[PDB]
Amino acid sequence: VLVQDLLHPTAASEARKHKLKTLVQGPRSYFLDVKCPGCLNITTVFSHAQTAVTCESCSTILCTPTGGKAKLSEGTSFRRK
Amino acid sequence: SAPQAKILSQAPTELELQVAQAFVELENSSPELKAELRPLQFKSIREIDVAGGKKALAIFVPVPSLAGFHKVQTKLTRELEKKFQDRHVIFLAERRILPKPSRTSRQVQKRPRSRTLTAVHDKILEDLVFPTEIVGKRVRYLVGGNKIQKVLLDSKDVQQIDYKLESFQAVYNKLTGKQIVFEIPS
Amino acid sequence: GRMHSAGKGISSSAIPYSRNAPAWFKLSSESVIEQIVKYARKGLTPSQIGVLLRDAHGVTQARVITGNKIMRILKSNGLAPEIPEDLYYLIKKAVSVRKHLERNRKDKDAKFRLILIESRIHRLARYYRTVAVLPPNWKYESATASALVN
Amino acid sequence: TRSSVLADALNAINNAEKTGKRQVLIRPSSKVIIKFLQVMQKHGYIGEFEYIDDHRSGKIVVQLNGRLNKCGVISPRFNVKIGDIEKWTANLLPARQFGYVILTTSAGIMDHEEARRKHVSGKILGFVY
Amino acid sequence: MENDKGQLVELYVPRKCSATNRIIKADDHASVQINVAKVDEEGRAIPGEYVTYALSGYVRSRGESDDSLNRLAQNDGLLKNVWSYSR
RNA sequence: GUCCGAUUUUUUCGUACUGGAUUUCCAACGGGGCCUUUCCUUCUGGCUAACCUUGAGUCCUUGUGGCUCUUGGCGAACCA
Ligand SMILES: [Mg+2]
Ligand SMILES: [Mg+2]
Ligand SMILES: [Zn+2]
Repeated sequence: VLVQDLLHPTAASEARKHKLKTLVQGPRSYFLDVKCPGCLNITTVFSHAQTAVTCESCSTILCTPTGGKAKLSEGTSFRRK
Repeated sequence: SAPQAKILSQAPTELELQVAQAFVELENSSPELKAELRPLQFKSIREIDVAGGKKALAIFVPVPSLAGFHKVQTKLTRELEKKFQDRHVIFLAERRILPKPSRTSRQVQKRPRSRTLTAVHDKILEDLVFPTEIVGKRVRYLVGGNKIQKVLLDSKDVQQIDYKLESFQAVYNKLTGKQIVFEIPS
Repeated sequence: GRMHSAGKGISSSAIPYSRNAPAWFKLSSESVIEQIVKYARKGLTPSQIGVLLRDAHGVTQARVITGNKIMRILKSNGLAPEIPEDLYYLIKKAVSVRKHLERNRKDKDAKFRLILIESRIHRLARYYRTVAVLPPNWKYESATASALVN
Repeated sequence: TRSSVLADALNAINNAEKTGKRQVLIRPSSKVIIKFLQVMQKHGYIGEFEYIDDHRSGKIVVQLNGRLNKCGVISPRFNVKIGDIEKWTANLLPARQFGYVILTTSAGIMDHEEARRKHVSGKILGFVY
Repeated sequence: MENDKGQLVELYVPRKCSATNRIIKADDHASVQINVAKVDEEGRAIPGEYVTYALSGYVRSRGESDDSLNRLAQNDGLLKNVWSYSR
């Protein structure tokens, strides 16, 4: 208060702000590489996917959509990038 | 018809030809270095003094070419620096700049945004570091009146320019007239 | 704030400081384009195209990774629609509301909402007329509206 | 909807001064702002200021050094003939001995002292004291 | 304030607060003047000699009179690790 | 340098007026030009290259039209 480093906010406070209200606005979302423990297909998704994403075939289901972060369907793997 | 005086446009000068045979050197490595290196010639080089006891090499590539030079930029810059001690190597695609149109200096047919002073100067900097993108800039208006543009380079693979960083500044300053300062994430 | 509501929401996207990137993509513009057109020929709108590409195909944006925004591509490929997607969905909407009015005739709120929606449609089409993407006359007609959404 | 941008800039500064702060945030960042900020720094009513590159229109962090009383905008940017600068300075400046009324002339943006010298005029941007 | 022949007119030149550079009014009776002791070779507080800040009424009333005062001490050395620019 | 009331009030002590070009002796300021990819756009004048062109001449580990001079066309660039 009164005198502070506006050009250099902390990190733990910059991560507390709203998506648009940081020093330069940036997305809080990511991407997951997701497969099921049966198949060998590296199907990459979005954190907040709005579509019931599947593997290229096998009529499987990777995620169900919601009001925010998508819901990875049951037993499935994921690395974040 | 020619392996040496061919791999470059317009005749002067010597340092170029010196570099040219450094290019044909790698060209003796058929499947890879001889592959995507014969299409890649360059226009001109300007030598510039740096802060230390060396100098940097501004190789002015054209523009449609700049794509391929980038694909070899990793390897080639390094091999160039092996065959050149006391020289930092940077590739700078020369871009055309058009004047801001005026009641005097008028030209019909608009004027693309890419032929813009501030837009080209903006690319010079992108190339003047090639790998590692930028995550932010600032510009400091010093309490006496002068800009100092702070560039914020990625943490990923900065190793390829961590040292050139001190030299990049003098390059930019020579070309434009504006002073740079670099920096890193925290 | 809102144009027709009295709402003051800020819920938007947030495009990253990254006109290039991503370092993990690896797929080349030329490829992703041929997937956009693949979907656009399967009858899909730019909005809901980049929704699939953002989701299942890990392509973050289209202006990056291809240098061109989605609709601009469709037009080049002659998969440009008749009237724009906004205008369209507005006109579709206004249609359905009116179709509700035609049986439920005491729905005074319905009538109110139509007056809002059709204000929007005209405001839009006005602009679209202004920048040559609709013919000088055009204008949204109610009686003929159901036709224009097929 | 935003209208002047050079209004909300000067106001934030003005506001931040009054409440004892020595730094402000200025969104968005118009060139007219900066040139104004330049004129406003040339006589040290503000200190260092730094542009922030959003991929958009900008932000600015200006450092404040007290001694600012009011940095104002005048809207609409009226037409000022040369012998009318005399009149605005009369009206909206504290004393004959200081303060500034920065303009927009074809010869760039500048304080009224300067325009007085180069013998130029145009619209009025605002004032500082 | 000068004059005709440079001679220093104007009755008196007022203090300026040390957190906002703002003039301390002759009736600003919430304006405060702190006097901190300089200490010679270990322990012993040097009498007569002070490190001195001045804090105006407005800063104090708004309760900024501690944080601001703290920055001031740490930056004339009198503090280590208490105030912290970036927050 | 001298008009002029010359001021705390002692003697060889200090309060509006004029002269000033160039010193590198600091400062401020203002007019006009250039260079840095930047006099563009129209037109006209100048100086002409290159360019095919007629005619006489050579060279070629190849008709290669390369080089020269020669006839009259056509005027990039450039300067104003
Ligand atoms: Mg709002
Ligand atoms: Mg309204
Ligand atoms: Zn699977």
